[PDB]
Amino acid sequence: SMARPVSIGEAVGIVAAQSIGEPGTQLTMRTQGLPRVIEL
Amino acid sequence: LLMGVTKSALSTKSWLSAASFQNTTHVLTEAAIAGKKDELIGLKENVILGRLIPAGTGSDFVRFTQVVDQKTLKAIEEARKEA
Amino acid sequence: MVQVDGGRFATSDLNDLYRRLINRNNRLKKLLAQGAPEIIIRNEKRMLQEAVDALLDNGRRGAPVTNPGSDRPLRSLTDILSGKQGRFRQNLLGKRVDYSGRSVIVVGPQLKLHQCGLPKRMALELFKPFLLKKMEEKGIAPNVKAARRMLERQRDIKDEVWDALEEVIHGKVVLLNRAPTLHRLGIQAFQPVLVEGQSIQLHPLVCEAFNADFDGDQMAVHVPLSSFAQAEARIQMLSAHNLLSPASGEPLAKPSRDIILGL
Amino acid sequence: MEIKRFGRIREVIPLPPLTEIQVESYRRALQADVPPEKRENVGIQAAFRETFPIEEEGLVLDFLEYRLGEPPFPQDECREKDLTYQAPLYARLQLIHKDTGLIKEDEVFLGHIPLMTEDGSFIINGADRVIVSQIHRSPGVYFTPDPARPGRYIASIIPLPKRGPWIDLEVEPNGVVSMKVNKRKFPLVLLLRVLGYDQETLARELGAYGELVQGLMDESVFAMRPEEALIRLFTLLRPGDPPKRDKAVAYVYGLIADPRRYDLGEAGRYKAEEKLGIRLSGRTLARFEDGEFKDEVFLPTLRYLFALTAGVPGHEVDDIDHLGNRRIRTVGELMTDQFRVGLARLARGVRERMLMGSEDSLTPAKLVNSRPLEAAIREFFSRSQLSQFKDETNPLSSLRHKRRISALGPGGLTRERAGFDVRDVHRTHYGRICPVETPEGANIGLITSLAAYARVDELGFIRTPYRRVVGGVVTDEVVYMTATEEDRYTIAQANTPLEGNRIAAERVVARRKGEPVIVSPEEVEFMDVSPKQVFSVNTNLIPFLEHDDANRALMGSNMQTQAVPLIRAQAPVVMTGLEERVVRDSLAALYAEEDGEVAKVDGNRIVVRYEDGRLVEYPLRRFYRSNQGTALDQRPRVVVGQRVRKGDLLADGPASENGFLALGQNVLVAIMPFDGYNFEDAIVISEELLKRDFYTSIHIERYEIEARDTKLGPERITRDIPHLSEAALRDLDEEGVVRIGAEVKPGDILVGRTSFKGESEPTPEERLLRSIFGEKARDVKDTSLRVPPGEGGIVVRTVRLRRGDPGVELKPGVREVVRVYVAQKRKLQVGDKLANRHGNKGVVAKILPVEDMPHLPDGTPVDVILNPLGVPSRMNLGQILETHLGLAGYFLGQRYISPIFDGAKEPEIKELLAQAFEVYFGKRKGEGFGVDKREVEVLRRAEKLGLVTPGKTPEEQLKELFLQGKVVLYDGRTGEPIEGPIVVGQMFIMKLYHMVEDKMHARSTGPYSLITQQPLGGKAQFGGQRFGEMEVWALEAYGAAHTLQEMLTLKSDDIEGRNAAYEAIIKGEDVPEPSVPESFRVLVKELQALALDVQTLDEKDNPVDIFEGLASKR
Amino acid sequence: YTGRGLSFLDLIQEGNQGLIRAVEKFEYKRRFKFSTYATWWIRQAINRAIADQARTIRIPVHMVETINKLSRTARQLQQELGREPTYEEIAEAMGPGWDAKRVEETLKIAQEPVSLETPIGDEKDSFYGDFIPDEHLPSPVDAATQSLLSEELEKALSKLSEREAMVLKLRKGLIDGREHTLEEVGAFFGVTRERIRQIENKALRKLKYHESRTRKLRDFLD
Amino acid sequence: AEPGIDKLFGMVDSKYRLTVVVAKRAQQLLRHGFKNTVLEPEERPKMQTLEGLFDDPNAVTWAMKELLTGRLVFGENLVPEDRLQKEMERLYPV
Amino acid sequence: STSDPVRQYLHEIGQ
Amino acid sequence: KKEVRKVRIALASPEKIRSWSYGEVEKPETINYRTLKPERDGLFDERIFGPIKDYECACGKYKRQRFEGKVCERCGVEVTKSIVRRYRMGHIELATPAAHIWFVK
DNA sequence: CTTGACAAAAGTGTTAAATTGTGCTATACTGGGAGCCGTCACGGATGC
DNA sequence: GCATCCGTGAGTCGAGGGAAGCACAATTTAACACTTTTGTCAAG
Ligand SMILES: [Mg+2]
Ligand SMILES: [Mg+2]
Ligand SMILES: [Zn+2]
Repeated sequence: SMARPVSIGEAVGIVAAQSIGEPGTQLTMRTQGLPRVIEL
Repeated sequence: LLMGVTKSALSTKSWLSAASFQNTTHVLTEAAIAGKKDELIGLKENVILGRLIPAGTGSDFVRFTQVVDQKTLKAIEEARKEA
Repeated sequence: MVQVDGGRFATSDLNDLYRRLINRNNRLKKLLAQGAPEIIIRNEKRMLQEAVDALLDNGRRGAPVTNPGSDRPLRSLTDILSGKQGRFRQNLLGKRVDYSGRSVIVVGPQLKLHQCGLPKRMALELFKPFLLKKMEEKGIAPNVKAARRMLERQRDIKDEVWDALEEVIHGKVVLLNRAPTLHRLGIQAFQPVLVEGQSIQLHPLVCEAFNADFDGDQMAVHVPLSSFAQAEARIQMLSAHNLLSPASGEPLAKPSRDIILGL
Repeated sequence: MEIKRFGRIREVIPLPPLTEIQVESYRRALQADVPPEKRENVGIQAAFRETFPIEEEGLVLDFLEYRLGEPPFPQDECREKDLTYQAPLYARLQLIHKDTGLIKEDEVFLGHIPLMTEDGSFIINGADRVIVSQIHRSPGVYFTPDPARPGRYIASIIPLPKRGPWIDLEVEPNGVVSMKVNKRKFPLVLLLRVLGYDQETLARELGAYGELVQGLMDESVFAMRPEEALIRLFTLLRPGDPPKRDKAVAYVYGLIADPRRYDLGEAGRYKAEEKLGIRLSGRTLARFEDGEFKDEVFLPTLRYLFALTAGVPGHEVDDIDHLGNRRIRTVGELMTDQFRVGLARLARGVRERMLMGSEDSLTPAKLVNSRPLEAAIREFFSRSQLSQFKDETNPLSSLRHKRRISALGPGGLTRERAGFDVRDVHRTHYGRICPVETPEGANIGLITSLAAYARVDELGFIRTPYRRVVGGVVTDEVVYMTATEEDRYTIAQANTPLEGNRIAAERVVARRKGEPVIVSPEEVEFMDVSPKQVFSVNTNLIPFLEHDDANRALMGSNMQTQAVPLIRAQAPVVMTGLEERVVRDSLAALYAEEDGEVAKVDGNRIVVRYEDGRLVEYPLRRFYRSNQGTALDQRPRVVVGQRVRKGDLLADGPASENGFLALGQNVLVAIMPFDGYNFEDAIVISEELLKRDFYTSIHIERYEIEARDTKLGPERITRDIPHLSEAALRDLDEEGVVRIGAEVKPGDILVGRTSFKGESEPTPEERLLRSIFGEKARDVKDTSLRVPPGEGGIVVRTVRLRRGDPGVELKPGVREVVRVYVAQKRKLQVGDKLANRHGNKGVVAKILPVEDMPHLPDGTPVDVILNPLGVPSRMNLGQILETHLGLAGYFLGQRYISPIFDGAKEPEIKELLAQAFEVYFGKRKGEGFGVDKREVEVLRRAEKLGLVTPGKTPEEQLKELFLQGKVVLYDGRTGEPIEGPIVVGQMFIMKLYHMVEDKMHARSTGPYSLITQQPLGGKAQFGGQRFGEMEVWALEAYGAAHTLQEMLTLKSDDIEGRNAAYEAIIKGEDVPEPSVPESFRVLVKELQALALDVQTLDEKDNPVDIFEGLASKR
Repeated sequence: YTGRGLSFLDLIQEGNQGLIRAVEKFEYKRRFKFSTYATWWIRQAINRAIADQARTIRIPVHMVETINKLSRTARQLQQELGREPTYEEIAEAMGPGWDAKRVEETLKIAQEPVSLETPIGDEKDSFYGDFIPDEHLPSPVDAATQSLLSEELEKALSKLSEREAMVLKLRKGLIDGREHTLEEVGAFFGVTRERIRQIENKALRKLKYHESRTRKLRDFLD
Repeated sequence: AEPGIDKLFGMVDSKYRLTVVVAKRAQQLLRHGFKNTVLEPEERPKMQTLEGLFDDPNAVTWAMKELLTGRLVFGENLVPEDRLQKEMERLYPV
Repeated sequence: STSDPVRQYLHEIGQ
Repeated sequence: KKEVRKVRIALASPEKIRSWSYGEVEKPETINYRTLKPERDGLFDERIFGPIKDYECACGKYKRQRFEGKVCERCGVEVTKSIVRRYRMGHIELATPAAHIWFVK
């Protein structure tokens, strides 16, 4: 978000979860799409 | 050993964060029998107790920073080194 | 066991579960003193065991206990702490908060990236304690209690109140929130610009991050109170400071539909 | 303003009555008009004949007839007094003493049956309600494939809901057919034996299919006596009970052969006969006669299963979602089902009371306790899922509500347990359920609408009309046929060309079992009545529907239900043809019964002198408040002395203009971006709309207060409220209620009430204060009703109900109730939501002055500016075509009717535009004006864009642009032309019920919850905003530890922190450090109530008391 | 007796207690069969148990008998009038000593409390308890104004003499939390009862004079 | 964007330390009534009121402007917490 | 029936 | 005083459960149907869970904070803050032991 | 500041009236009653 | 391996939705005087 080395004390775990799940609604649902990610 | 996100989260060392996710009865029954102690490491445990999360401005790395101007800093140093 | 405004009494399901256990416990004591046969004692002991089960965890074993005249299961201690409506997810991990408002959002094209259009009447209620102090500082009201009365009636509010409010919010920021909050850019801090009307004005460039268009969307307004909360919002959460995406590192506030077309 | 009509399809039959799904079903159930001897065995008459007679097993209570009385109060009174519109029900029963042989007859009052108004709704406790029809699986016998094991089928016998258990017939791998009942599986031979079936009898029928019969020919029980087999079967079903022939027979007889417990239904029985090729004597699986069990449906069910498994050509599986396998339970059937439930409870009380207490001296009145029956009826009409608060924002809202079909409710699917299969558009939906109209979201496919031409038949199956085609010539004979019957024919399309009545097309587009096919005229057997029968009433109100994407046409039809009535409402310039029928069939307008003359016309009533000479006076509903607050009033449309023919309009209702549905205004629209105020669906409007009162609506709010008897004393509604100046009491009358016509703003008193203060000694500081000022404390306190924040208007009505008033059923302890009606005239403002019929919706984001809007060269400003960027993604091209036709009609002064899928085409629209240019540009030439310099500049750019032909004169190129719907538009701010021609036209836009006035809400402090002490939720409760888990994550990701901590403690439930934070702020200080929330304390005590020792420790593991020493025993 | 507030097994256990009593009191000399005599006690125990355990807010036995009789009387009038009787019909039916006011009071007394967990709406996410404010704990505005009043009064009493301020702070219970009578205050300062009433009246009068000159304390009086 | 935010972010190793420094300094300014400011009279933030230009009441604005000047010292374990408050009280009595 | 308390009681009194 | 750094959860013994309680609940009575006051020995007893209004006993003999931490002899209700009524627990003495369903099912 | 008489308020019995709690009824009676399928689909964990 | 039992399924809002009686002993409550305790008045 800043194009510079991460600062000590950042909640990278929450950022990782939010980044992965945010585009979840854009994944196909119809071994592919969101169901593929969930089993992975 | 490889386990999924659900099983990896439920087998965490903090019963507060595990009890608030899923299987509250199972998590609490095992925590009670073992007499588990929660050290309040993560974010959910502190949010539950209304404490300051150990991240961002609540992290120990930055949380104890002190700000002081020159005029007061000289007074403190002068008032101490003179003796 | 509280009395509602109308005089009716409302109580929780725990009192019913406690009463059943006490009624059965007392009856067993009477039967034991009477030297009842083992069949009668066994039935009461079995009932007492089930009464404790229902109190601790209703419906886990056998048919759930229901309130007479209805089919709704009684809420037990386990049901209180478990589920999406339990204490954890409903009251501990998330709460309802004061100094919060809501309204429909419209597009403000004249705003700067770090500004929002906050209605005057929303701002009056959100910043009420700050306003009462400022009114008392000036000559608007003699004391905070007199000032609070003035705001109670709409026709009693003078025109100097709005001038004082413009001073209260100076420099301060507010948090705009749109649900669902998929990522952290779903909450952003803006410097309110008091506007006439009832809808919040949103900058065009922050609509993609909020995922907010203007076909009926609504947003929540929150006021950080202390100096830390204001410093954190103005430094870390400010809209003009979060220009790249935390997920990919690419710009997240960038030209959009009508802007691209003109350029 | 003449109306020009488009289309070539000629509808041979008109739309059926749009509310007959409600009105007809309830009449059949009640049968309140047919004489008792002519009543048929349907509705509540069948319910009486099923439960009765009641036999003691020496007393028999018999049922002879029932009747319904006149309702105690009229509909208007019921709404005003919060009553239910109902008719008393009397049953004439006769008690017969078998021993002595005496009959005593008397009429017993059974209770009250809610009555249906003329429009098809109910008044339950003074509120209009609609019973939504439910769609479910039809009873009958169905044969589906086994998913686990290919080549194996399962036979299911489905009774009416809550009218018996499901029976499943399966062929086990071992070869023995198993019957599963109540989750218990067992061999059908045991049950089949009980029905008097021997070894050779089965072989005579089921032996000609293969080895399957071998598994149903076990001699281990064939030699067994049926009486022993019955006992054996009873043990299998419910094990443990003492086996007895009297007990075993009763359980078996009532399981599958008791008409009072098992009911296959009229639809189920009809489906079973049609499928199994049999004729059922009754509606039960087996019949018990001559002291033995007789089989009815089990044998044919097993014959079909074996034959289907064998592979006989004539037997096939069943599609459960097939609309011939799904039926509709209308209001009549739903009500009768609850009537039978309550009437069964009444039978139980009679049986248990006729065997105890003065057995010789008994009368039908003593035996019958109607409380169980009334409770069943009142529960259905109040606490049912299908009984819904009527939607009456406008006349179309309530019409749609009555035609909605719901798969949910008692006995239906669950919003979360329903999969894709139940939500799909089945091929049999064609002509019976609208494919577009549905709720987008979690209820998509679960709530739908009846098609325009569809009607539910007697058995509950939706039928649709088809024209009989014989020899290639289409006749006017219309046949209503269900989905199962529709599958046997080739059905052509309504748009097939005809030369008179003969099909002219050599190749005809048809359907064969839902599959499109190309056939010759001689192969066609039926034809569609019209394209309208495929869609609902809402979706038939969208012109140019064939050009709209279905996802957006779904929004367009749903939004029409949310449009508010306007004081200056207008019928659309482009209509489809259903506008007049919607208003007529909603019963909101008023029409002449027959030929006559108008004698008195007024704003309150109309008097008509009919030709027969009788005078009829029609009161007009004036400024009435609907369920949603919109004002519903009828305005007279006739003058004294005017002759009116039968059916002529007398008064327009809400949202109608001369009998046409008028849900909005006709505005001049420019489709172009505008300074970013069109951004992302926002809309720009002119201040000229407000000046002439366009989109101005009247809304009424009701405020209610009560005076109650209390232990401390009675609450009094009085004008003498303590410690109130004369400014606050200015508008109250001597009785303490605000005077009518008074303007009330937030904080103003509506009704003045005083309550006795609970005796509590004042705090020492307040006691010193009172002593200083020498003021004696009063015993009563102000508890009056004030206008809430963001509300107000003009007081138009006050209703005062007192204890003892006729029909006023107040609660115990309530002395009186005062209701105040406050009406406000709402003008369009920034944040209000506007929409058109083609799914385009947005919020007003800017109101410009007239001199800022783009204007035509003649000086006409546009009214609304729409962003073109909303069209390409949405693919709703109907709004563009409507705008083009509106532009042509704007200059020609006419309106148009283009039926959906049969209407105006671009070649026809462009000929109208060619005419409109002559009036639009021909006028200018006569006035002495040529072509503007600014228009010549735009024409030069247009020819570079390929929009106009090079080498033509300026006038010729202006006409070329006009035929495309484009004009040269000038900028109101600079005066220079927009560099390109703009699509300007006239569009019909509706003002929706969602207004920012009812949605803006803010809070600093207010009510808090009882247990958790957190702020309440909801604008009505003055509650706070929910900071859910996902919002907490965002602050955690931001690193805002202190912002997050405040919301968790100081602003939500830190009782000490929130008291200190507020006091710190009003003193000019910074808020203090927060403490433990009160929700964590609740959690610790709740965990302790579970016998769990939760302890908070410190760095050294020593206990830390978070309860401040208030819970430690010394 | 099912459906009257107690479950089937609860009724049986209450009936069993009546059966135990019947065994003790039964007399076989009379030659009456046991079920003839034991049925009285079994029904008596079951019926009493309902009157004592069927309601969250227990109502005495006599009041339950009145409530049941009142409900029976109304139902008979309801079946004969073809409509719900008014409190006047019911009062007249009950007999002497009954009026419409008493009938309404009895019906108000017989109202069961409503559960705080009753859902409202189709969604199972809203309950009665979510709409009931807590009106016991003071609100932040109430607590702040109480501290503001105390703070201003402390400054106002500062203008008073050292003893005069103390007398008012005692006579009004500003120190011990409870008022002290003239004699009780006098013992503290060793002065007579009549004298204290003089200084307190004089000290109170002075506070009135100051307030008129500033009007800094009239807002808190409402 | 806050003025000089790019320069402020470059004065600290962790962005969350800047919030702690600014938030703590703002409280010092509030507690002493802005009498301890290291800003010259011509540098004090001002707000436009109807009567005229007055000092900015927002202390977070004062703290951010002071940090840009470079006249403030921040870090960990600078001076004892108890001694710092005592010394500041003497210099700027409030 | 073990899961049914009433059936279990009725069985016991039937002995 | 000291800050909370850990939270421990453990089984509670019958002895510990009796140390938590301020008294045994012996009756199923909640509140009087006429005066609407809590019933003695019931689920809402003031002598167990605390006073309903601050510094005021049930008998109405103590009505001020002067007698803080006192127990009235006439009624037995402690004269303290009514917020203790959110934190003070009672207990039921079972005639026979009953298993905790969490550790069974 | 200190008495001396003064009427009202608060406090202490004393007793009759409401109110509430408990026991008793004798022909013979002896094992419930509601429900019941678009049963929800999947994956995990345990008992075999 | 199969068979069985358990827990899980987005957010914010919104209006709307709140069938026995009687006889008797015991206990609690309300009325009625009659007796100290408290606030006052006028004085000295
Ligand atoms: Mg939107
Ligand atoms: Mg919806
Ligand atoms: Zn006490």
